[PDB]
Amino acid sequence: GSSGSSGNRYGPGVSTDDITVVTLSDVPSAPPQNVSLEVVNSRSIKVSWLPPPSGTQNGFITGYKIRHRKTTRRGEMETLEPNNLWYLFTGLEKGSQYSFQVSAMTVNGTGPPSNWYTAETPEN
Repeated sequence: GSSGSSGNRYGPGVSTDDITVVTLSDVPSAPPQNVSLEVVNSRSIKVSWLPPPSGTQNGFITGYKIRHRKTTRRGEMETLEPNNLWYLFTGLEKGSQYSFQVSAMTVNGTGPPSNWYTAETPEN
């Protein structure tokens, strides 16, 4: 700490300021509940589920997203049913494996999915 310094010569210095995304979202911050699987028949399966708690979801749940997967080359399929909180998939095969997933949907958009629950059909 003393008085003794010598300024330096001129120097360059870039400058810029871009705009960042500051949009607000009303999407949920938690997966659905009561997400289980139950094989009714060899080529039939009923998937049930329920909406999130009255604390995470902001918008009044409008519907739900459903995505099933098949044990074969890429070729999934998305589907949603606002009617009820259950979807029965019929037309599957035997000794196969299928997976599903439920996602809460709000007035804003689709919420985060839950664990990938898998289910196998009864050989007989």
